[PDB]
Amino acid sequence: GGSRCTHLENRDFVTGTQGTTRVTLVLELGGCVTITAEGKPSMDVWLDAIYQENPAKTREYCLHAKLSDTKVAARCPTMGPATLAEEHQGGTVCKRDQSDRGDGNHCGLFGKGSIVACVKAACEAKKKATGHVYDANKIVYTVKVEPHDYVAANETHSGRKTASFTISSEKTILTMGEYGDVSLLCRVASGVDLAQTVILELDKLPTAWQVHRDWFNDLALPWKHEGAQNWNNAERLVEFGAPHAVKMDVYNLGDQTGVLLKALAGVPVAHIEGTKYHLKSGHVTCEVGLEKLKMKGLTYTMCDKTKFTWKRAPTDSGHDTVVMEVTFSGTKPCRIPVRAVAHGSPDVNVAMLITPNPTIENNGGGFIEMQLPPGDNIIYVGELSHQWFQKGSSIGGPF
Amino acid sequence: GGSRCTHLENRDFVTGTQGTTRVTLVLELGGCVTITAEGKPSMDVWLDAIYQENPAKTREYCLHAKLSDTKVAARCPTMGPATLAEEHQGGTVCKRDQSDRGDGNHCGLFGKGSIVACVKAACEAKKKATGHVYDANKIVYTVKVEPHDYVAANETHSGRKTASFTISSEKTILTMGEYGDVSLLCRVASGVDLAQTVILELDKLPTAWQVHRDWFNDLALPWKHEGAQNWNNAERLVEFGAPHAVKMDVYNLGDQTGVLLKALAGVPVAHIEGTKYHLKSGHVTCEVGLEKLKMKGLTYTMCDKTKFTWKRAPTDSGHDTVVMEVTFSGTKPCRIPVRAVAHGSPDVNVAMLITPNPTIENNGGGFIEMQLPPGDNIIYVGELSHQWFQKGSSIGGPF
Amino acid sequence: GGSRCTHLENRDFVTGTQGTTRVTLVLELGGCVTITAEGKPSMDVWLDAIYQENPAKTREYCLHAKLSDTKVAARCPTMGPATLAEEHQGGTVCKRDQSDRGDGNHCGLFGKGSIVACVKAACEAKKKATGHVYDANKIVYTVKVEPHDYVAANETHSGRKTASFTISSEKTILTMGEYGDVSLLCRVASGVDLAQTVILELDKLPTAWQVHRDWFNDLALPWKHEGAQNWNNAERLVEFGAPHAVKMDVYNLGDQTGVLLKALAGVPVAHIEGTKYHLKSGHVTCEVGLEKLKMKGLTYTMCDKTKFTWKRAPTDSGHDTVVMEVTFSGTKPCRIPVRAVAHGSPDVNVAMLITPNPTIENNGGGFIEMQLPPGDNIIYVGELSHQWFQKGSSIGGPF
Amino acid sequence: ATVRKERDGSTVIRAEGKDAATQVRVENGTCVILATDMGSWCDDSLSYECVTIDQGEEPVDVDCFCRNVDGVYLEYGRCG
Amino acid sequence: ATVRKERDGSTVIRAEGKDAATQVRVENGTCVILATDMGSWCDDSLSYECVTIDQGEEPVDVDCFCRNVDGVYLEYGRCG
Amino acid sequence: ATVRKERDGSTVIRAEGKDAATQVRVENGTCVILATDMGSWCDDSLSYECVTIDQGEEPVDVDCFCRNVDGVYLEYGRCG
Repeated sequence: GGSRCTHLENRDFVTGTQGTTRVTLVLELGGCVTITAEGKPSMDVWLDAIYQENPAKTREYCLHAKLSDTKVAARCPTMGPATLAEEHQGGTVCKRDQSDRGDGNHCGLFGKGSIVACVKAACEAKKKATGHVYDANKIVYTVKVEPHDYVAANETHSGRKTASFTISSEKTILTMGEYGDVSLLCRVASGVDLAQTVILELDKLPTAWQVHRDWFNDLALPWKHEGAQNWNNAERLVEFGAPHAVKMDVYNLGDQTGVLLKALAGVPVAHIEGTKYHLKSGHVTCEVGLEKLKMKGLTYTMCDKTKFTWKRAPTDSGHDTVVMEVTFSGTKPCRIPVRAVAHGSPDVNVAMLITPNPTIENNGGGFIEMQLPPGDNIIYVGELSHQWFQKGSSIGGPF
Repeated sequence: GGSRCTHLENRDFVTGTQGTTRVTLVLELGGCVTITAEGKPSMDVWLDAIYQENPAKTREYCLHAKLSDTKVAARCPTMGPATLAEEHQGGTVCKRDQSDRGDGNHCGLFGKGSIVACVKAACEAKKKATGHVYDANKIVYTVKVEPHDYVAANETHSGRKTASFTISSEKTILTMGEYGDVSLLCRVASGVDLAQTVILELDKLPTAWQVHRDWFNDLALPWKHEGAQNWNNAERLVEFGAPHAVKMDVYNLGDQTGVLLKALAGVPVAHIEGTKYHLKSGHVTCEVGLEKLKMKGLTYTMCDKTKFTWKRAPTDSGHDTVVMEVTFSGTKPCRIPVRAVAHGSPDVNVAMLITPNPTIENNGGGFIEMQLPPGDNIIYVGELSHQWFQKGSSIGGPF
Repeated sequence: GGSRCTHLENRDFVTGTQGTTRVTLVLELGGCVTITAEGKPSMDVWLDAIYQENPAKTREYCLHAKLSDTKVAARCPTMGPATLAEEHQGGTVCKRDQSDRGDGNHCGLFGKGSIVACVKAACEAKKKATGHVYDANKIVYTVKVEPHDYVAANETHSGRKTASFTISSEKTILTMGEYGDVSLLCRVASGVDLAQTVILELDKLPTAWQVHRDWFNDLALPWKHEGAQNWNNAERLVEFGAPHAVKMDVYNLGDQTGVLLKALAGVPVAHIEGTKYHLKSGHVTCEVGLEKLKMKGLTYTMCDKTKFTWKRAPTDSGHDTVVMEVTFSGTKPCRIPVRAVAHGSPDVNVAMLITPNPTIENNGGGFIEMQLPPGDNIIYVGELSHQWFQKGSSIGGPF
Repeated sequence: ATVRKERDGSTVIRAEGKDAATQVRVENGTCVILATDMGSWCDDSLSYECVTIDQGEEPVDVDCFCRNVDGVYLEYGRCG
Repeated sequence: ATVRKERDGSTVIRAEGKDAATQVRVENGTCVILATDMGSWCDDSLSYECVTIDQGEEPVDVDCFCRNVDGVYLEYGRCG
Repeated sequence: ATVRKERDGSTVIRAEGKDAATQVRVENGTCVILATDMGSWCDDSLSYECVTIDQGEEPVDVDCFCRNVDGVYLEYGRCG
């Protein structure tokens, strides 16, 4: 088996005079809570997924330019200026210079003549760095509730109830079988600052990343929008040669996918399940309204501080948070005594836990996710300790 | 008459041992809730308006350039470079080229001479595409409470109490007459992702739109800021001609208001009431604190699934949500059984309701507002169904 | 002494049938609340600090360019184009023009020759306008609770408990001595719209400011990123001279720190405590879960409307809010009757209070912080009045 | 067409659409206007040099030329 | 190399890497190709003028020149 | 002013404000400095060519000229 589901505490709910019970739940991504009533079967409530189905395409950058139909026009020093039809056309890069002219290139007077070279600038197939922006109100927070048996893939779980939430959508009523009609009011909260977030995706090893807004907008590469035929700032990959009598060569600066991947090393990888653009960080704080029932609350005792060992040493989660796993040898179940101090002051708690109630359960438990301030810090799990260095906030590598 | 006001359910409130009652309300824009106490008159609580009074001017784009005082300066091939006073002046577009010179234009030596043409670039009257950015903390959420009679325009409603809220301002105490002192704690939530929002307004048919941040910043038009005299990137509407002996003509690229309106087709229209910049989407979740009273709660029964018909078929609201109206022939009042499934899986609810409690009331009711995932979906109102195709997230048309 | 701490009201908490007490607190920055239980000592709960430890460097602007190793290359009118190694090098500004050539500069044919001048463009020491972007989820909201005595600097306060919160981290359990285990669920809310916020900092009188995103990104100055060696758009401070036979001089446009400071006049000053980037505006709304105790609630009576005088007249706080101090001559303690009306309608309350419960306490009290709509408004503190003109939303001065 | 002495040493001719393919007398010499893109006077106006060509010299790539009079310019509005 | 009359009055020569340092007959005259940066025909192609130089005139700073034939251009793909 | 042979074939003269309107001997010839925008040596330095003008040829639009010595350049700091 192995269930992380945390039993409901007495402090989390209040029973009114008129028989109404207001159960307050903190549901992180993957985090489960067991709610039980006197005589009614145990129900597991959890936040299943945080995602946005196919978000808007902001900017698409060209990594490798597709140059075609290059034309060079030139005239004698006494004759008029050299002109091309591509100069007043879209998706073309043109350069105007002066070429040395004489009798060797058939011109009556020795001097400088007008020369212009134009090339149709486009993008090579499967060589685009597309960007995606999240719409805060469009992100779905799937909350699922099932009884505390295994059922096949095609068949559905008996008693399973699905309730999706957003910033705009907050209240829904569920017919939770034995519990009757329950009012679910789930407050949505993202674990990623969506405002300063862009999903950099390459045409189909990682091919999608969660990059910063400021890093993305300042990429020195030709860009365009979803629907546009031509490329803006196409000269970023076009290099013109020296102007000869009637010839002016055009050079491609080459592929920039390798230059991009080097700067994208260490950048948090984006999670795309088909069309669903998932966010691996975030939570949902719900307030369940129950009627005509007595709630069964189980308050936790503190775990033995001396009986703790590291199952998995504190490491980076991959979304600016710290993850750790602990092994407890004492009596189960209990509440994990977890805190942290910044190197210098050992009396002020600096731990900002993502896990609302870290507990050692009868079956499983022991997973702790937390936020720590930058610099050298010491994480304490009772008597058990570990030094962690949190890296400072960054937008990305230089380009 | 016709009131949409939904009666308070037993699940929404809890009565304490010390006599305190905590009533939890979900108030969407236009959405009303009726709160009643034993012996006290019924009170209608609703969110009246979501707006920001005259937000900050970000960027102002020029649609039609006002060209004036064009000057052309030229010198012989042996003489020094041609100079103009406007070259080192603000709000001017200058181009440097080579002109063919000889005896026909009075120059001792046949060759190429220096030529420069300068034009004072400004904007034509009533031809500006001004942008406005919302300050999340400055948006007012007006909450009004009145007794459940008609009063004149100049005269005020007896018993009406107004309470405005923001992200910063959350707690206020109202002297709700018969109910005494009530503590209102309203949590503010926008229905629009303000971070990726710009209000594109034209000088005074729609003249204001709610455009995306990324679409607005990448507009290929000359721009400036509120207070600046000169225009940045003014060459975007200025086209210089071929360089003749002493003449170089300047051409205006014309009006771009028509090009903008074509790209703005289908874009959600902005709502401006004088100086108030309204947001037609959003809600406010309040927690009312009452003392020395017994609350009257009326729990709803489910409506008859077979007795439903479409008053107004599911359509786009105009702010990325789906609106629908239903007609019920059975017994009133009741709670609307509304759900939705994505084409493929008919067991998972994909409906994300904006309306917290859709109900068929004695007088009115039957309005349902909801969020749906992109693609082909089927909306269910009991037995009554309708297929809806939600369009994918977009920033706007190409420019 | 002088304590602003506001005693807990009966409306703010509810005692359940099973003995659980849910205390709801509104904690603004600096704002304190006194929570007391029957037989247990009084505890002062307050929001100590709102900050982010060293946020990400977005863009760094150069105010004074450091020009070095200027090289000029020129060739005769019949000879090939003039080339320099610095043209295809990073962090260099190059200009190509035509120079008058003849026998006086040793050239066989009279005409126009190719000339190119290159300069290594960098930034002068301590002359950078660095920008910082806040990560909404990384901002720490320090909540402290101590008993209602003075202790030394090195020694710690007996009974003091620290609990830090973010958008991601919301639930923590505190062992509040006599009160036992208390569940703290603090909802984080910023007083600044972080999405449209950039911290403009100069190299070490104010040296740090809270500027708007749109104002910062449109600064006409050479820019680069944290880690980059070269400067983008370096030509913004480089002015090339007239092209002579073999010489082309380069001019520096000078220091722009004085031009920046003039535009930064009136802009809200940023608060940096070493590495902590503080936000002087914001609040935290908590829901304390208590067990096995009886809560002592003290409900306030309204202050005498006629007995009010201004201690400090309404003025700008320095973070888009209005601050005021009042003196009360009547009986203490009581709740301040404070409201506001916009010039025209004297029946609609336009006051949006930052202070959740303004009260005249036995010792101190009388501080009122509020948000007001733009235009002429009249603030009322009972019978006592004052006219205030709130300025419209702005991004900053012109550059 | 109006002939006037500006703030500079230059002599400025302010002409309109009616002055196209006409001759105007400037000081001790004569000036010929051949500009076809002319119109009524307004803010949107183009100003350039009227080349002082020598004895019997034919004009090449120019729409304004003068004889016996030096330092002469032409200005016209394009609102017609 | 293929000789053809385009939509314009110009005569276009489509050459490849094999046509480097070779001579092609165009109408009543002859054209010489000296371009070294040649290759197989594709979308990425460069097109320029083949200067019609007079009797006994030596070519200066050009890789394509023609005799007795006017208005002649050269095009080649760079996919080799 | 200091005369030196660089990494290239060019002969470089490093002069200051005192070297304005003075003559320096370079190899078998002589070099004349007329630059007025000179100063003390620093990072902010301008470098250009000193044109080798023929027998009795007068200098036109140049502040540095040399006689009997070819491939000669001048460099000076602008920190004065």
